[PDB]
Amino acid sequence: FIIKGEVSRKDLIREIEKAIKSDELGAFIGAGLSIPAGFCSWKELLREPAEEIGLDVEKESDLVNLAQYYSNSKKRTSIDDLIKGQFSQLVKPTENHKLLSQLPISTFWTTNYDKLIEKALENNMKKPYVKTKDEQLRGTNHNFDAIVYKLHGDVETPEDAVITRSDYEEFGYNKRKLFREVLEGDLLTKTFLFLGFSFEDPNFNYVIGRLRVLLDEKNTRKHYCIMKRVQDADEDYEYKKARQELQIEDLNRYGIFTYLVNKYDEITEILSTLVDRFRRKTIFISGSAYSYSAYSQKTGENFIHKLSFELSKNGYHIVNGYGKGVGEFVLNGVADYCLTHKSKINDFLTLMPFPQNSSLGIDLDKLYKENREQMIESCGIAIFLFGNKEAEDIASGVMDEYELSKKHGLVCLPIEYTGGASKEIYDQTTQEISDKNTISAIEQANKQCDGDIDMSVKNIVQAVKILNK
Amino acid sequence: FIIKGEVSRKDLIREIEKAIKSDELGAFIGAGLSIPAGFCSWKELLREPAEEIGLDVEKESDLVNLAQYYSNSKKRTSIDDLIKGQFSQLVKPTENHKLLSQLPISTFWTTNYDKLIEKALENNMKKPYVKTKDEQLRGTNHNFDAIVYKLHGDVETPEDAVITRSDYEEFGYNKRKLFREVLEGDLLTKTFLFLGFSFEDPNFNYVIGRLRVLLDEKNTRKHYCIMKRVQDADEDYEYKKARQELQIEDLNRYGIFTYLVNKYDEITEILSTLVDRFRRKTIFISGSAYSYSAYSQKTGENFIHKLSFELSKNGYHIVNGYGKGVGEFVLNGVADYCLTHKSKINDFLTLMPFPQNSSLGIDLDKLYKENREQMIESCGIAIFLFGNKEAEDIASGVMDEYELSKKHGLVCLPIEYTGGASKEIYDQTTQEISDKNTISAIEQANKQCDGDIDMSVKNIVQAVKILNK
Amino acid sequence: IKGEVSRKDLIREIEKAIKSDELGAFIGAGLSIPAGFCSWKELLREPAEEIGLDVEKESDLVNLAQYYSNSKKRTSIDDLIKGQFSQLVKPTENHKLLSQLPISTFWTTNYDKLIEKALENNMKKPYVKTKDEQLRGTNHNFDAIVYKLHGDVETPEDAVITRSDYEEFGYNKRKLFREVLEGDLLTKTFLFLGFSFEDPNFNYVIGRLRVLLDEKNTRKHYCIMKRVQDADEDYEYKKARQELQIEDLNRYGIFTYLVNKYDEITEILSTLVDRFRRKTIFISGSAYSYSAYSQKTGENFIHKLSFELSKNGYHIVNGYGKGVGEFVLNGVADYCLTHKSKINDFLTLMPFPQNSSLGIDLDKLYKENREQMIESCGIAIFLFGNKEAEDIASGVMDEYELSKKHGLVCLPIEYTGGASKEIYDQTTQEISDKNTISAIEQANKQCDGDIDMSVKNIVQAVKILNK
Amino acid sequence: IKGEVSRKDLIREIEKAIKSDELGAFIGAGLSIPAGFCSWKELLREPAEEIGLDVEKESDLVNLAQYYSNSKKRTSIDDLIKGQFSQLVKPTENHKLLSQLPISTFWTTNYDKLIEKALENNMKKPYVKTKDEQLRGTNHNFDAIVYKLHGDVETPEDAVITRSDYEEFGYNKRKLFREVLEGDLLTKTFLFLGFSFEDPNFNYVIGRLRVLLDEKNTRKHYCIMKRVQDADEDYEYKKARQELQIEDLNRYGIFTYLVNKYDEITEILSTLVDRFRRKTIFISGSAYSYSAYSQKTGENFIHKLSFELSKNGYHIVNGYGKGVGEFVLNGVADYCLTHKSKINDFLTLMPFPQNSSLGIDLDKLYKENREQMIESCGIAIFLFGNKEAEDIASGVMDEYELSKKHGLVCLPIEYTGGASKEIYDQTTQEISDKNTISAIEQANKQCDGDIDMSVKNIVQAVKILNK
Repeated sequence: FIIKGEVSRKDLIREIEKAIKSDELGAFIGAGLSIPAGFCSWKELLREPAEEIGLDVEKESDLVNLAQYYSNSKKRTSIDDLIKGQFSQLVKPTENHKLLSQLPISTFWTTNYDKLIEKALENNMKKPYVKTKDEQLRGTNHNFDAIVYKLHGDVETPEDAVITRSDYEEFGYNKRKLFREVLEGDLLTKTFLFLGFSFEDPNFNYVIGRLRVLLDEKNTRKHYCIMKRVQDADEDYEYKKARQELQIEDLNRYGIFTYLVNKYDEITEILSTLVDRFRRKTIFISGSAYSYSAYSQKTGENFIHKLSFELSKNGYHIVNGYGKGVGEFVLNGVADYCLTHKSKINDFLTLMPFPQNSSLGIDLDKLYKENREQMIESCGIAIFLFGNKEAEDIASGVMDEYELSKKHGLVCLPIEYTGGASKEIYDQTTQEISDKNTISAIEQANKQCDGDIDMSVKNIVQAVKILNK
Repeated sequence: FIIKGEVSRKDLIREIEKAIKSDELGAFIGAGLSIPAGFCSWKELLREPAEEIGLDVEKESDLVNLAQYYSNSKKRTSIDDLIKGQFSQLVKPTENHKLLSQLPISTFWTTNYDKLIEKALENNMKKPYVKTKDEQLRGTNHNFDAIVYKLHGDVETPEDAVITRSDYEEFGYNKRKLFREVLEGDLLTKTFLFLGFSFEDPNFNYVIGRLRVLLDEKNTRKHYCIMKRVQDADEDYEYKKARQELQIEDLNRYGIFTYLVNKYDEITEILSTLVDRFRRKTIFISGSAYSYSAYSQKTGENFIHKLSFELSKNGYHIVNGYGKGVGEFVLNGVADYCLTHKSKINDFLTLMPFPQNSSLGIDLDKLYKENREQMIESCGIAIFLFGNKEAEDIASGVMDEYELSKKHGLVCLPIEYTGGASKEIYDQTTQEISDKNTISAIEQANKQCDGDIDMSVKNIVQAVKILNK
Repeated sequence: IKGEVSRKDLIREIEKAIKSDELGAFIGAGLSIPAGFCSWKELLREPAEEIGLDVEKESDLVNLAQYYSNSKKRTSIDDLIKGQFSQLVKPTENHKLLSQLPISTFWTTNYDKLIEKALENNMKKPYVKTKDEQLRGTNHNFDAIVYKLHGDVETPEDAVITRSDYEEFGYNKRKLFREVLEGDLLTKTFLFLGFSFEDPNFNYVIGRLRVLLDEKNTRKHYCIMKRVQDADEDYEYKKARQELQIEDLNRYGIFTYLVNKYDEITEILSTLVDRFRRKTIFISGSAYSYSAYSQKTGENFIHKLSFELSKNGYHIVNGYGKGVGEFVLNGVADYCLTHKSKINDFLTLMPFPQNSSLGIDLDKLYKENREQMIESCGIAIFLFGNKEAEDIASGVMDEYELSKKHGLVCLPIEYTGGASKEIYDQTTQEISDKNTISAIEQANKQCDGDIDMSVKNIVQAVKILNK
Repeated sequence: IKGEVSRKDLIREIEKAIKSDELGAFIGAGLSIPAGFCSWKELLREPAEEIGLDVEKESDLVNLAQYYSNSKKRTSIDDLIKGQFSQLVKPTENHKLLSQLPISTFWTTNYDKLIEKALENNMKKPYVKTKDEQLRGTNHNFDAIVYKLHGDVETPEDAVITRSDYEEFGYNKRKLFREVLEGDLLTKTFLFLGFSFEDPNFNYVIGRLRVLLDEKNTRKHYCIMKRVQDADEDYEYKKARQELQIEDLNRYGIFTYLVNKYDEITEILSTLVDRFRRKTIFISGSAYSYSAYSQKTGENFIHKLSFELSKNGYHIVNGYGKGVGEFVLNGVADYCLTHKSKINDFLTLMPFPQNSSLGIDLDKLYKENREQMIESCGIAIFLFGNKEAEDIASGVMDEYELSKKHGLVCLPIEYTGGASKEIYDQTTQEISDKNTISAIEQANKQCDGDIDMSVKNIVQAVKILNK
C-alpha cells in the first residue's frame, strides 16, 4: 500500500463511493470475470487449434499472433466456429455479475465475448442496450437503463470479433470506427472500476494502448482496478512480485490505481460491501393499521405523512407494499415533499400493492410474491409500523415481510410505540442483535419521544442516518 | 405538392407521427423561430456596426463576411458586446416553443444564440441538458430529459460564438471538435423537424454544408421542414417563386422535404395539431366514491381495477388525483397490469394526491392547484366516474376538475351509469358538443352495458381509441 | 492600409524566396480569362435561362451551378466545361514568364491547361496532379508539379463546380490535396495572381488557408489585384470594401499589391525574369589565335575566368567554341572538382557537331535551341572571335545582334581582339544605361599580363549588373 | 510455402522495380548490428538488473524498456541511446552497395546514421527526415531522403523506444510519417533487409503496413531473412513457426528470400549492383592520329558511336580525351538535340585541365574522382591510345588495369590501334567467361570503312553483356 499505484480496500471503497455519489461510476470488465463462471481460458481454447497447425501452445508467448497464424492456415471461419462454440455455453452469471447489476452502474465496457454481463442486468430490473457496431453508437440515446459496450465484439457475430492480430490492426478502420472516441470520452468523464484483467493476459498490450488519452498530463482523472497478489505457490515468487510491482507502477501512468487480493473470492467481498452500503439508501416500509394505537386517526395519518416527508428530505428512496392505513399516507407525505420542491414522486417511491381481482381471471400470488422479493432485495433497511386490524392482533403480512427482510439481510427497524406486529418484531428481534451500528439505530428509533411526532420522526431519521456510516 | 421535395400538411403530419411512434423524433431550429419572440434579425443587428466601419448593410450580400470585416476593424470584443447585448434580452418564449416542449422531443439542435428553447422546457416538466462545448459531448449520458445542442454557441459565452466567416472556418479545429460527428449521427438516426430557417438566411450555405453525410445514396433517411411560401407582396413574385422552387429541389438531395405555409402563424397550427393528437395518448381520470351506485363495493372496486388494467393493455398513460374510493383501485389495476407483464408502473401512472397536513406547516393549495393544472394540460382525455360521498350528492372536486379540463380543451368522457357528479357532467355537457368523433366516443362509452363489467370497460376503451384517429 | 505593399518591396521579398528555392505560384481565373476564355457570368447565362434564372440577378454563381446541375443532370455540366473551357488557347506572356522563373510548385483552381502547356512550351517537364493516387508517397524526378485543386477539363465529371462539389471536397475525392496544400502553404512562399474578392467561389477558396491563421505561422505570401476605378459606381464605397478585404487577407499572412491595369502583372513578372536571368550568363567567342596572349595564357585566362564565375554562383551557357569555349569546360570542371560539385549544376553547353548523327540537317534545330538558351541568359559576354583567316569570326557578330534581340546586357572585352573587339566598338556607342555603362567600364579596365586583374574586372562587372 | 521466392526471381522482380524507378529500401537492425552495435538483449542487461529484472527472463523488451524508463526517468534512456548507439562506426559493404544502387527512398527504424553516411560517402546528398516539419509540403531537389521512423540518436528524447513511445506515435509527434509511409508503400516496391520475426518490436512494426491488407493492393514487396539452422533447438518446430510467419507476411504483399548466412545479403546486393552498373559505360582513349581511318572518319566514328550508345539508353562516362573523348560530346549532343533531352542525363565527363584554377595540385583528387567514377561503370570500352610520338598512350594502359581492379567488363577495340590494341591483345588471353568472350567477339568483328557495321558490332556487344 505504498508501491506506486497501490491502494487499500478502504481507499478503493472511499473513491468508488465518491463516483457513486456523483453518478460518475462505470465498469470495465474482461475475461478474468467470466472464466470462473465456466468459460475457457484462451490458452486451452487455442491448445487444440495450435496442435492443428503443428505448433505447441506451451511454446508460444503471444497467443494473439498464434490466433493469427491459425486464421491464416485454417480459414477465418475455423476461429468463428471456435468462438461460436466454446463461448456460447449455457452458463449462469456469477455472484459478482449480480452484485454489479445491483450497483448504480449505467455504463459497461468489456472485452470478453460472453453475454453474462447482460444477463445479470436482465435478471435484475435493468434492461441493457448492448452495443457492438458503430451504427448503434451514432447520434445519442437517453432511453435505456444501461449500455453494455462489447468492445471486442460478441459471440452472436464472431466473423467480426476482435481476435487475431490483424483484427486489432484493423480496429477502427474497416470496423468499429466510432468505438475509439466514445471509449476515450467515457474514460475521461467517468470513474471506472476494472475487474477481469491481469498483466499476463495475451491481449494486454493491445488493450492498454487505447488508454493513451490518459497519458495527457491534463487528465486529472482517476480509475481503480483489482488484481490477485502473487502467491507463494507461484514459482519464482520474488521475481514475479517485482515484475508485478513494476507493471502496476507502469499502469499508474494512465491514472489507474490497484488493489490486490489474494484469492478472487475477495473481489465479491468488496462488491457485496458496496451493494449493502448502497442498499441502505433504499428503505423498505411495512405495516397495516385499521387503528393507530395511542394516536388518533388524523394523528396517526399525519405521523406517517411527516415520516415519509422527512425521509424524502434527506434523500432516501422508499419501497412500500401500500398497506391498509399506511400506504395512502406514505404516498401523501412523499407527494407533499415532491409538490413542495417541484420534484417527481417516482424518483422517491416504488409501490407493491396487493390486487384483489386479477383482470385476466387467474391467481397472481406467485408473481406478486416474486415482485415483492425483487423489490426487497434492492432495499437495505426495513422499518415496521403498526400491523393491526379489527380481527388481526398481529397482522400476518407484516410478519411475513419481516421474515422476508430477515432473509435478504436487511437491517430491521421495528418501532415499539406503534404496537401490533411491529412491537412483536421488536420484542423478538432485539434479542438477536450483535452489531453496534444496528443496536444504536434500534435504540435511537424506539425512544420515548413524548408521543410528540416531530421528535418521533427525527429519532427514526437519525437511526437511518447512523446505518449509512 | 408535386414540386420535388414538396409535401402536404397531412403528409408531414403522417411521417412526423411515425417518428413520434418510434421515439425517433428530434427538432432542428434556427433564428426564424426566435425573431417573432422579440429578437433582432441579423440585418438590422449589423446595420449600425456596418455604418461603424464605413459600409452600408443594404449593399452587402453576405452578412457573414460583413461580421468578419467588422471583427477585424473593431476588435472581436465589439461583436461579443453586440451579441451579449442584443441577444440576452428578457424575452418570453413563443407558443411554438411551448408546443415543442410538450411534444416527445428529446434531442434539440439549434443555430441561434438565444435561450428560449431551454426555457420552454424548464417551464414544462422537462429539465434540459444544454451542451455548448465538446467537453459536454464526451462519453455518454442517459440522465437528462432532453439535450439542447447550441451548435453555433450561446449568448453566455459569446467570445466563442460562431459568427464571423473564420468562426465557420475554424469550426471543429480549434473549437467544437466533436459537434460534427454527434450531429451527423443524429441526422442519420433521428427524423428531424426543421423550423426557424429560410433559404435567404445569411449563414445558410455554411449551415447546409454540414449535411453532406445525407448525400450518400445509402442514406435512406427522411427529414421534414417548414417555410413560408412566396407572397404577392414580395416583388418579383414569379421569379422568386422559381428560385424558391429550385432551392427546395436542391434541398431534397439531402433527404429533406418541405411544407409551405403562407404566414408563420400556420406553423403553430401544425404544432398544436401534433400536441393535441399526442395528448390523447395521456388520459385524465377524475372521481370520488364512498358508495359505488348500482355496483356493490367489491364490484365497484374491480370495475375500476379492470378499467385501468385495460387502459394499460392498450398503451395509454394515466393521470389521476387519487380520489376517495377511486384511486386505490386505479393503482391496483395498473399494478396488476405491470406485475402481469413485468412492466414498471411509473411508465403508466402519474398521481396527484391531496395532502392533509403539510409537514412544513403551511398551506399548499396554491402549489397543488398549479401541479394539477400542469398535469392536466399534458392530458388529452378526461374520464369522470362516480363523484359522491355521504354528504356530497355532487362531489365538488369532480366538478372543479371538469371545469379545469374544459379550460384545457380536453375531450370530456363522463360516464352516465355511475351517477353523481359524473352523471351531472353528462347531463350538462352532452348539449355542448358538435364534433362527430367526440359524439361517437361519448355514445360508445355510456352504452347500456347490461351492468356487466367486461362490455362496460370495453365500451370506454373503444371510445378512447376512436378519439385517437 | 494593412497588407498593402510597394512594388519594390514585393520584388525584394519575392526574390528572397527565390534565393532559397522557397517560391511557389498560386493561379486562378484572372490569368486565363484574358487569354480568351469566357467569364462565368456569361458562361452560365444560357444555362441560367435554361432553368428560369437570370445570371444578372443571381449573385451566388456556385449555388446557381448547383441548381442547374440538379434540374439538368451532372452530365450536362460535364458537357458544359468540356465545351467552352476546352478551347485550345495559347498561354499568355505571363505564362511564359512564369515558365522562365524558378517556380517548381504550381497550385491552380483553373480547369484549363494553359500553365501546364506554357511549361511544356519550354525545357520543363510538368507533372499535372489532379487525383489522390498521384500525390501518394514521394517523387523527386519531375521538373515541376501543377496541382489542379478544382479538377481538370479532361475529367469534368470530377471537376469542382457546383456547391456540393465543394461540400464533398476531401471526403469522397481529393482526400490528400488538403494536407499537401497546407504543407506547401506553410513551407513555401506563394505568389497569388488570378484572383479577386469579387470572384464567385472566393468564400469557398479562402477556407483552405485556415491553417495560416495559426498564430504560430511565420510565413508570408503575396498577391496582385486590380485597384478600384473612378468610373466604377460607388467608387469610394468599393474602395472601402476592397480596403477592408485586403486587411482581411493579411490574417492568413497574405499581402497585396494593387495594379491599375492588368498589364502591370506582366511588368512585374517581366522585371523579375530580367533580374533573375542575370544570375546565368552566356559566353560567346572562338580563338584560333590567342590575341594579346601567348597560347597558354589565352587558354588559362578563359579557364580561370570560368572558374571564378562558378565560385561567385553564376551559371554559364557556352557553345563549346574552339579556343574560347574549349577551356571554359576545363575551368568549371576544376571548380566542381575543387568544391565537390556536379558540372551540369554550373555549366550548360551548346556544341555544334561535325557530322549529323545518322544523316539529318540540324541547323534550324540548333538555332532554335540557341535562341531559347539565350532567352534563359541575362548577360552576354563576348571574347576573341577569330578563325584561320577571319579577323571577325562569323558566328560572334550575329550573336551580338542575337543578344541585342533578347535584351541581354552585352559585356564584350576589348583586349581580346577579333569580332569581340568589333562588338565592343559597336556596343560602347549604342548604350544609354548608367548601370550597364558602369559595369562595362569595370570590365574593360586592365593591368594586362596580370590575368587576376582581368578576371576581377569581369567578375565585379557582373556583380555590378546584379545589384 | 507461400511467400517464399527464388534468388533469381527476387533479382528479376527487383530489377523490374529498378527499370521504373519504383524501388525503395526498408532497413532495420539486422544491417547495423553486424557493423559493431550491441543487440538489444545485451544493451538492456545492465538496466534490467538496475530495476531487478533479467533480460534472459523477459521476452518483451519493449515493455521492459518502459518499466526501466518508469523507475529511472526518461533522461536515463536518453543517455542510454546517446551512449551505446552513438558509436561512430563505418557503414558495411551492404551500405555502400545500396549507395551505388538507384534507391531514392529509404525508410529505417534504426537509431544510428550508418545508411545516411554511407550515402554521404558517395556523390549522394542525403536528406534525413525525422520530424513532421520536414515532411510538410513538397521538395524535389535533394538526391534522396532517409526516413527515420523511430527517431535518431541526435534527439533520443524523441526516439521511439518504450511501449508508450509507440502508443503516442502519430498523435503528439510524427503525425505525418504514417500517411507518407503508407503512400511510399502503396506506390514504390520496397526491399526489406534488417528484420526478423524474432525482433522485439516486430508486433509494433508490422501494424504500420495494415494498408497493404486492402484487397485493392496490387503492390508486391520483398524481404530477406535468416533460415533456421539444425543446431538451433526445436529445429523442426522453429522451421514450422517461421514457415507460418512467412505465409503471414504475404498478406501485406511481402515475399521472402531465405539465406543461410548473412553474407548472402551482400552476394545479392553485389549481384544487383554489377548487373545495374552495365547500364552505364566508361570509355577510354585518346587519338592524336586517327589510325586506320581518315581524320574525319575517325572523328565521326566516335561521334556516331556515342550517339547510338545514347539511343540504346546507356550512360557514358568519358575523360574528355583529345581525339577520342572530344567527339563523344558532339555525338551525344546530337542525340540529345535530336530527342529533346538534356546532355547530363546521358553524358558524364572527367576532364583534366591544363592550369590549376588558382594554384593547387589536383592529381590525387582527380584520380580519386576517377576511381569512384569507374566504380559506377560496369563496362569499360577502350579506343585508340596514341599521342604525338607515343604508340601506347600512357593513361589508357593504366586505365585497363584500373577497370580490371574494379571488375569492369573490358571491351577493347582492335581495329583502332594504339594502347587500345595492346589492351585487346592482353585481355583476349586473360578471360574465361562465355558471355564476356561472346560479346568481345561480337564487338571486334568488322566490315571496315563501313562504320555502321562497327557501331552495330559494339552496341550489340553491349546488349549481349546486359542479358
